[PDB]
Amino acid sequence: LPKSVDWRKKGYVTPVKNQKQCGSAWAFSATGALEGQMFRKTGKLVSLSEQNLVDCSRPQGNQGCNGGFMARAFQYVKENGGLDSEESYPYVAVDEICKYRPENSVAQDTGFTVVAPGKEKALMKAVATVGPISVAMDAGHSSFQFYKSGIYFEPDCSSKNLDHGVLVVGYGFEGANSQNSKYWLVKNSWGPEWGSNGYVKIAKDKNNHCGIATAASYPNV
Amino acid sequence: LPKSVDWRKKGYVTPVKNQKQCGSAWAFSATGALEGQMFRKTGKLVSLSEQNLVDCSRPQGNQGCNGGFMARAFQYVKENGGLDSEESYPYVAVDEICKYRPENSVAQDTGFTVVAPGKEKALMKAVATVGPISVAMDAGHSSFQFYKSGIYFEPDCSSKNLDHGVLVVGYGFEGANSQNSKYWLVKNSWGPEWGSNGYVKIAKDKNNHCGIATAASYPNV
Amino acid sequence: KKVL
Ligand SMILES: [Cl-]
Ligand SMILES: [Cl-]
Ligand SMILES: [N]
Ligand SMILES: [N]
Repeated sequence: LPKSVDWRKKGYVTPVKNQKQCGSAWAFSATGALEGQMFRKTGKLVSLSEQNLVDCSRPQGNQGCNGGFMARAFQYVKENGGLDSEESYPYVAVDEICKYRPENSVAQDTGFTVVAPGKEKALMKAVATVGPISVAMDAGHSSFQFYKSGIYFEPDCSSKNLDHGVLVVGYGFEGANSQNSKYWLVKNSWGPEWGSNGYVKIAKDKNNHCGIATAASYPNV
Repeated sequence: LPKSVDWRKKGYVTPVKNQKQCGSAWAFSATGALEGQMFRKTGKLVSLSEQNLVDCSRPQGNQGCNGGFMARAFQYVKENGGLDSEESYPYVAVDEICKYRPENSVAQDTGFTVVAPGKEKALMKAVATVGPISVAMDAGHSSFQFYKSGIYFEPDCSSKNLDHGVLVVGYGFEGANSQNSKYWLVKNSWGPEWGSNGYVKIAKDKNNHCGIATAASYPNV
Repeated sequence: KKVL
């Protein structure tokens, strides 16, 4: 596999978004992975509607601003026959009544694929060959809230109890040795002012740090 | 007009590029705008060759790595009958021999349209209705060089003596009021590492800050 | 050669 991957350089990734005061990270992680798979299929990068996921996927087990799961979001898209563009179904960061319209749909999926749980090498392979991957992580520490740069490593991180969905858009290493100081390239949904212009480097091959490879998945388009 | 626009979210904008040590920002601003108009016309996003412009547009008045202007680049593409792709005519950041190849052309224009000078509302209309717009600005400040986030505002900026070409990909506002804290969404050509993932928010409707609406134009495809 |  490549020693580095950055899907942002290949046109797979929309700008950093902001979930604001709504526990909808699962919807941002899901649209980010669906955006990259629809781009790979059509060559068109189109922002997808997290609000459509927040308002409409309760039947699939999601709970809007109260949390949810990326895989239930991909299930909703498959079950619903489509997902609207963010332009047509804007984000307001609150739970609202479903307003989905098929005419405004710009994406579809037939289900989703799960990366082998807990296997960072399986995740590296999926990131190198598929595109951006949806993942869950333990973001429940102040060191993550106040992260600014560098490789994030939190001693108290859990690989099992996860509370935040993000998007792995690549991986790499700092320094001149490709096996030294490795990291996962992660897109967050807390706006461009958080972290490193909205992104964070999480330590890689350090025993599934913060659970990055515990529950990884991507939509099948 | 819409309260906000962001053409990156509709597939019109290529990943951020880097001019390196060559005075070719005018060429990146021109390829940016033509990338957007070619996408509006055909549905296909194809990265365009800044090097083709640097090496071949001296007759039209450009000076390669020593400076140039976007309108002269669009004039070159019209007179030349085409422009090659980034892939086929790669960027090397030095003045080289013109190697334009018609068989590799992926874009054309019949000329260009100018935005009324100094009129930020005219520019708002162009961005909303056309796509990304080439603009010149005063980037001659350390506050710009080390810009990282927020709405950029520089007291020493000029609206008349401009020294850098960039691309307005949208506009927006901070907060709930769409009429305050307004900004222009600007794509730079100093690499994704510069600014906010290669982008900068410039103060909008604040007396044509930094000249963003002084010399704006877009190609006619 | 003005804009660089
Ligand atoms: Cl999930
Ligand atoms: Cl110009
Ligand atoms: N989250
Ligand atoms: N420039």
